[PDB]
Amino acid sequence: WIARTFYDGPEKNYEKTMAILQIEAEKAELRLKELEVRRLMRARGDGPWYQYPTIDKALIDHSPKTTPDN
Amino acid sequence: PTIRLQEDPDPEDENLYEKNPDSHGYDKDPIVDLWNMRVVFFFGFSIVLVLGSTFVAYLPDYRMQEWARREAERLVKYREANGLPLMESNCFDPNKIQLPEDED
Amino acid sequence: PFFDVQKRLGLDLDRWMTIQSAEQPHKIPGRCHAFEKEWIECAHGIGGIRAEK
Amino acid sequence: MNPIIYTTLIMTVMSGTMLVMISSHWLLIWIGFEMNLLAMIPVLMKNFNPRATEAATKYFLTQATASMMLMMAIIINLLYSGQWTITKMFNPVAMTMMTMALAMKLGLSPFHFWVPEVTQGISLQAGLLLLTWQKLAPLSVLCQISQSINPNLMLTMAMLSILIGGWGGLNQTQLRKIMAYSSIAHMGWMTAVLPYNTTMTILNLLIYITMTLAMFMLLIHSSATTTLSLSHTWNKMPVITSLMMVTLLSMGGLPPLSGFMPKWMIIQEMTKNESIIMPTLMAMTALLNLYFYMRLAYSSSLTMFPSTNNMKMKWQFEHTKQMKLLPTMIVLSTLVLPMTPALSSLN
Amino acid sequence: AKTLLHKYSDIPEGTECHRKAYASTSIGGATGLIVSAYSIALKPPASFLEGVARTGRYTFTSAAIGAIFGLTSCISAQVREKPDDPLNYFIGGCAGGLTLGARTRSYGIGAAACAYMGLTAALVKMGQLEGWQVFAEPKV
Amino acid sequence: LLDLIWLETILPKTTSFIQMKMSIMVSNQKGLIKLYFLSFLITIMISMTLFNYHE
Amino acid sequence: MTMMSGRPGRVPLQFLPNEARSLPPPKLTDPRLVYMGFLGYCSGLIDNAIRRRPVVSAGLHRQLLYVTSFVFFGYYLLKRQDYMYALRDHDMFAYVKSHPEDFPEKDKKTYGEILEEFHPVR
Amino acid sequence: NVLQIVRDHWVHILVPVGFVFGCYLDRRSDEKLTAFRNKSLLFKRELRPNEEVTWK
Amino acid sequence: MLKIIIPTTMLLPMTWMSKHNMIWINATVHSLLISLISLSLLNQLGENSLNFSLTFFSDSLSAPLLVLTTWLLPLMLMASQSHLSKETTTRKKLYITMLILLQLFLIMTFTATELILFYILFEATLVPTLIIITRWGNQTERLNAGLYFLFYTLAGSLPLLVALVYIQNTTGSLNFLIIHYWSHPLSNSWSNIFMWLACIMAFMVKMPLYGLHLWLPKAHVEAPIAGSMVLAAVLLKLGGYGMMRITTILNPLTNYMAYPFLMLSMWGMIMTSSICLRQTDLKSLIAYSSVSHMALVIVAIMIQTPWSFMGATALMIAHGLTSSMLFCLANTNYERVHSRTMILARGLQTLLPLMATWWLVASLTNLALPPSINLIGELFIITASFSWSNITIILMGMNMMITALYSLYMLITTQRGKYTHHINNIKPSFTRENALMALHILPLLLLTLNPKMILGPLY
Ligand SMILES: CCCCCCCCCCCCCCCCCC(=O)OC[C@H](COP(=O)([O-])OCC(O)COP(=O)([O-])OC[C@@H](COC(=O)CCCCCCCCCCCCCCCCC)OC(=O)CCCCCCCCCCCCCCCCC)OC(=O)CCCCCCCCCCCCCCCCC
Ligand SMILES: CCCCCCCCCCCCCCCCCC(=O)OC[C@H](COP(=O)([O-])OCC(O)COP(=O)([O-])OC[C@@H](COC(=O)CCCCCCCCCCCCCCCCC)OC(=O)CCCCCCCCCCCCCCCCC)OC(=O)CCCCCCCCCCCCCCCCC
Ligand SMILES: CCCCCCCCCCCCCCCCC[C@@H](O)O[C@H](CO[C@H](O)CCCCCCCCCCCCCCC)COP(=O)(O)OCC[N+](C)(C)C
Ligand SMILES: CCCCCCCCCCCCCCCCC[C@@H](O)O[C@H](CO[C@H](O)CCCCCCCCCCCCCCC)COP(=O)(O)OCC[N+](C)(C)C
Ligand SMILES: CCCCCCCC/C=C\CCCCCCCC(=O)O[C@H](COC(=O)CCCCCCC/C=C/CCCCCCCC)COP(=O)(O)OCCN
Repeated sequence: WIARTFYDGPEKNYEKTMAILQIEAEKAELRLKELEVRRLMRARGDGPWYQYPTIDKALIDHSPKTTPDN
Repeated sequence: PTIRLQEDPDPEDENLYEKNPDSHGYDKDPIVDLWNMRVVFFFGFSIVLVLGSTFVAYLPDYRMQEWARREAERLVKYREANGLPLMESNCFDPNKIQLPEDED
Repeated sequence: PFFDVQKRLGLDLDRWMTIQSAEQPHKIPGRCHAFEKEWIECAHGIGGIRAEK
Repeated sequence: MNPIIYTTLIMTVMSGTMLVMISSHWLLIWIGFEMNLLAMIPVLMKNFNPRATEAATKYFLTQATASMMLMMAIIINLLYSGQWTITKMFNPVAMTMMTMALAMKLGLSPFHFWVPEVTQGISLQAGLLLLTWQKLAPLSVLCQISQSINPNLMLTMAMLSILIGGWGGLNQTQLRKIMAYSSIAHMGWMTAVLPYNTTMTILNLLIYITMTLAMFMLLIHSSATTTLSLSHTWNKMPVITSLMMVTLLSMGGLPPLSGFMPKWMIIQEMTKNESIIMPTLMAMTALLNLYFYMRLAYSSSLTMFPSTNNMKMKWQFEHTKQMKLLPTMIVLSTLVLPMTPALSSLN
Repeated sequence: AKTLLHKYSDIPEGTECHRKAYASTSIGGATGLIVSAYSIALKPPASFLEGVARTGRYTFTSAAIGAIFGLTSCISAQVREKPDDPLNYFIGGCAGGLTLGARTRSYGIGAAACAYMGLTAALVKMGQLEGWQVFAEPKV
Repeated sequence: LLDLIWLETILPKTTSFIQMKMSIMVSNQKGLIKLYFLSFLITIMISMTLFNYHE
Repeated sequence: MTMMSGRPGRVPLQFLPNEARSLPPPKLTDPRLVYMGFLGYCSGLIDNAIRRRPVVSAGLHRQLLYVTSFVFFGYYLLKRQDYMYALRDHDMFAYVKSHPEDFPEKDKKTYGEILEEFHPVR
Repeated sequence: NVLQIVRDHWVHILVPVGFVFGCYLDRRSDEKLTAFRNKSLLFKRELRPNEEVTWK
Repeated sequence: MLKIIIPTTMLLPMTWMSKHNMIWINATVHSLLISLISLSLLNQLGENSLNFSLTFFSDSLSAPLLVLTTWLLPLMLMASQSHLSKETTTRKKLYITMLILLQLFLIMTFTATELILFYILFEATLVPTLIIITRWGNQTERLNAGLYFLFYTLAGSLPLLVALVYIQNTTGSLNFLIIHYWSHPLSNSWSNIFMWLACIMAFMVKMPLYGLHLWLPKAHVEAPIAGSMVLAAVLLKLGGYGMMRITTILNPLTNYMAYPFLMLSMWGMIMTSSICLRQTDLKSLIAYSSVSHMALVIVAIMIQTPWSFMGATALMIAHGLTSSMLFCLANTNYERVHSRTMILARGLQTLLPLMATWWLVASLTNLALPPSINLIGELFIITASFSWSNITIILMGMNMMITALYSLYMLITTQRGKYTHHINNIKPSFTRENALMALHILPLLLLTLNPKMILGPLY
């Protein structure tokens, strides 16, 4: 009566543990991959991250400059 | 003033038995005190204690002890009948284990 | 830190004075106009880390 | 001072800060610093007395020296590369000059001696302004030039700031000096993580600003500038002293209060690089700030000090001016830790 | 500067003890000079000769602490034939601490300095061996 | 000897003594701008020499 | 160190780009929103307490405004935070895809082939 | 007459209501971890002719 | 497991919305109901834990601790209401609020799946305890005690946090399940040695370890009665629970590392038991006894065997109950005579017979009379230590003697002899105090009736 009224079967806890373990393992792998990607992006600067500003080329004036050699 | 400040004198402790000879030591209000005693005794001894002990005593076997005993009896019966050793020193089949190629 | 109000509104409060090769009066060129012009065009859009190398 | 004049001066201080924060030209940033200082000097002298005059003089001398060093750094950078944009600071000598000048402006150790004196010499409102709003501009510039920073110099100054803040605050009975030393230590904490993550710097600055605003507004609400003056407040407004104690707990860095969030995150960030020893030392040193916060809480809230007779009359009157943002500031300074991931919105 | 640090670190541990002691003395002396400069700046000595005396006292003590530390550490390392062992630096640190205690003429100062300086030097040797970084370069 | 004296002397009392001494050292300044502006000069020179020369 | 400030295509002061409209909005029953409303309620209670008014009953309109303001701000705060985390994941996955040499998927070995040292507890 | 009784003893439903709400929230949390329901190697089972899920 | 967490958060506004003369009744009744609800956690499995969600899980090690906490709350409520009679309504509600917040933090601490959440809650437990000690303590040293209680903890726990985040940068997770399944050995290097020390010393200072225990006599003597009960019953067990959790990542570095802590624990149990023999204060004796028992638990966790773990669990539960009962017993006399000197009031068996019976049962359970769970845990730990090294039976044996001495000494000093002549205000025992003693003592023997419920996951 106690097991029928207050508790479920073992398969519920078993498969819930399966789901929890899968989610946590995926999160751990994602954390490690994110750390590695951050390291590579900061070292090389060839990704969307760690892009530091440079001078805009639209500020350059491409006109004759009163002297032929600029 | 030969004193350092103005303070109340330290009051004497009140005795609950002075106003209520049967006081139960819960409150100075006799009705509130009596009902405090009643609720503590009912919900501590009658509800939590006895019913909780009864609930814990009849907790269903999720630790799987009787199941393990029956499984052990089955295994012992089969191994004794077939002449196999009761327990093996290896819990994993060596066919699935690949030891390193070289030990030198 | 840096709130790019100028870029958001297209205002140009002070960018006209940031570089030597940006529209001087009477088209007077800087002494190192071509070198700056080349460096800016090289380093444009690829980020400071890649530009430094 | 006229209310219109006071409003104009406050707006000029704020406008100088925003000019520093929105500019792309080094000259405009220096101009913003100049305008901010010029408008800030009379605010310190709003209530005239010799102490306020001395504090204003010391503040002016320090900030003028810092601004001159800032201009020198900008000029050297221009000399070695004809660049006016606030960027990676192409010269190392100019970068050392910039770091030292901005540290002097912020009150970082060892350019820290002026902060307790100036805070003690002025009123509580001017101290609030100086210890909250006057940190934004130098920190914004430091965030902008973070890539070219020399980690050794700023890490040395940050550790010195934490150590000196704790040790100096250990000895104070004046509330304004306690606030100044706490500010020095928190400045060290914010500058320690700058070479690694500017988002953590911004988060720490925001939490510190909220906590400092709540603390100063509670100190204004109960007209106390000393420990003994604050020890009378329980006999007049006990809720104020209770909220004060919880705010001091949060500023001490204890979980689950919001003051735990920055240090925690900063420590985590410093362990994403290697950097193991420095966070350990920083936490062990912040224990000193926790100690003198706890001593203040002992004096004001957890025990009852003797009072005076005339306090009875004060029981019959109420606070006329009410600060509208005090409850929200207290709540944000105490119950905000469960919303920690929201910091992703900062970057 | 870092020139003195490199001068000290270039020599192998248990070799050329006199040179290592000389470099440590220089490092100790330099530290003393900076401490005395700050002390005079913040607390004036009321007389030029008194300031010279204070500078000499501080500088001499720092130099003495560094000299004994380096000499004792190198001697222990070469006697035990065990370089890369934090114990040699522990003995050097405690010897420096006892030197400081003798300089100030205090037993408690000597004992505390021995313990703390030995622990600090052993930790420094451990960090040298394992690659611990006080000022880590940003990597991520 | 152990619980009331030496275990107290080593961990908490030594820490309190050291922190109090360092607090007295740090916060005992007369408030004269001359002295700590001289300190500022010393700091600037040391920073220019030790950190700026090593890049 | 600024990670995302220089990310191409970023509008300076937008706080919510159009791309974020492609993500599911937080539910109105999000427990984070409920916590923000709880913060607003706490602010209202403290406001009543400071001004020496009945804490639970003084101003119902003021308490309602507090709760509503906190919820209203929290909704957009959560939207922006979710957008930022989605952007981070997108950039990470794109970078991993475009640099196969840096992220090699090496051979998987069963536990029957790996030699692990055994340390007895005794 | 029950107005006074209720205004005095209405605080006695907060804890049972909290317990019921906690049970409901626990069930809601259980609802989000069904990715391996009737999928583990140990308990994988062909469904009965009428039942839809092996556990809720 | 929100079905237990939410009712406590509902205990909060019920207390703050109660009538001025009904706070104690409501708090006691609903705390008892919450304890009854939490009794359902004892139905544990044999292989894995009860994983309720991504955030909370129940193991066989944490369920008895949760039950002990939820049971202790009504006892502290009953014990506190005597000395807080003259207090105003708002301050009484604040005291009850502090107790409720402490129970909520402990409940959430004992079931957190991640180590960092466990750290945050295990540190959040500090604030209510410090407030209780420094506000509702009686004498002037309480302030100092609070400081000793605070920094002693934080100096140990701040390094741990660093270590924790470092681990998450290396393995990618702090979830206890993933940590257990993906465990890797620790090498013998200085970095690993200091990682071990950072992971261990916080829990060591919480137990506390001998030499790091100076905060405990101060904090437990200067605190009010409920503070003492919660400090001795549950808050000491946080260190043991955390150590048993964290030792899964420290192998095999543990064998080399443990030696100094083992010697400190054994010689310190001897020293603290000896200190209990010459103590003029009644509360300090109980505090030092707690230190001795916790040293035994430290040895049990450190030798790292299944029998040692079962012994540690049983001893932790038994000590919690026994120490709470002893502190309440001492507080009854203190409330009578307003002094803590042990020789001030003598011959109390003549004046208070049933109270003397309670004293006798508590002293009997302190010295581990069989078949009480105190003796079960002690004997399991002793057997494990004997397997570790046959010489330990010396030191443990000496402890088994000295303990009994001081325990009976306490009894003989307080209950036997002749009454003090000039003390003429020993009122008869109230129903509240007798009920408090009975509710302390009956669960102990009931647990003896069924011991597998407190033997931990290694059973
Ligand atoms: C967790 C459980 C509990 C643990 C924690 C609790 C237990 C541990 C902590 C408690 C003990 C630690 C305290 C350390 C010493 C404190 C000193 C002090 O308080 O200064 C302030 C205090 C204030 O003095 P003051 O104001 O500056 O001047 C006025 C003086 O009072 C006026 O002084 P005076 O005129 O009366 O005479 C003083 C004079 C002469 O003193 C006298 O008049 C009488 C003679 C006493 C000296 C005894 C030395 C000869 C006998 C020793 C035999 C060997 C040792 C036993 C081992 C046997 C091996 C089988 O002393 C000296 O000249 C110093 C010369 C150095 C010789 C002694 C140093 C030996 C160090 C031990 C080496 C051990 C290595 C490892 C061994 C491994 C094998 C097990 O100083 C004193 O008064 C005491 C002076 C003597 C202190 C040195 C004694 C050494 C104690 C043992 C050290 C080992 C513990 C630390 C190990 C780790 C270090 C890295
Ligand atoms: C983690 C899980 C969730 C928990 C979240 C955290 C805790 C809750 C949030 C915190 C904020 C909430 C309350 C803020 C305002 C409190 C201000 C105040 O004074 O309160 C007095 C006020 C009573 O004043 P009154 O009625 O006007 O008349 C009495 C006079 O005022 C007589 O007043 P008086 O001024 O004359 O008396 C002077 C007294 C007055 O001083 C105080 O009252 C101290 C209050 C300080 C507020 C806390 C600071 C800011 C928040 C930080 C919390 C930290 C939490 C983290 C853990 C660390 C613990 C510190 O000062 C003293 O006596 C000094 C004693 C020294 C003790 C030091 C300990 C103080 C710190 C304790 C903080 C504990 C947390 C707050 C608990 C609630 C307190 C009411 O209390 C209340 O009545 C309101 C509290 C309950 C309202 C909520 C109930 C909602 C309706 C019930 C139905 C529930 C719905 C369920 C939904 C489903 C439907 C069935
Ligand atoms: C005042 C005068 C006193 C003297 C007179 C007394 C009169 C007699 C009364 C004494 C009774 C004698 C006891 C003798 C033993 C009989 C009971 C025993 O047989 O029951 C046990 C059962 O006892 C219970 O299991 C133990 C009680 C549970 C204790 C939980 C405490 C309640 C919660 C309160 C809070 C706890 C806080 C501490 C946290 C850990 C058997 O265990 P078990 O072998 O299985 O049963 C097998 C069959 N089953 C499984 C089908 C049921
Ligand atoms: C202790 C609690 C701290 C709370 C701090 C105060 C909270 C109230 C302040 C309200 C903020 C108003 C901003 C909304 C108006 C729109 C402005 C928007 O356009 O700003 C954008 C950015 O939005 C804001 O930055 C987001 C502010 C959100 C602050 C909350 C985060 C706090 C961390 C978690 C604590 C819990 C919060 C609980 C809330 C009640 C601009 O982006 P960008 O120009 O490119 O970045 C400039 C800086 N860079 C370039 C260096 C990166
Ligand atoms: C009231 C008493 C409480 C006080 C006790 C506090 C002491 C706790 C023990 C010290 C903890 C410090 C360690 C911090 C976390 C270490 C985590 C870690 O693993 O880092 C190591 C590095 O380890 C360290 O850096 C630790 C160095 C120690 C610095 C701080 C010293 C603190 C005091 C040390 C002596 C104290 C001894 C214990 C206390 C004794 C009781 C008084 C690996 O980093 P990597 O650089 O990547 O190495 C691999 C690649 N090279």
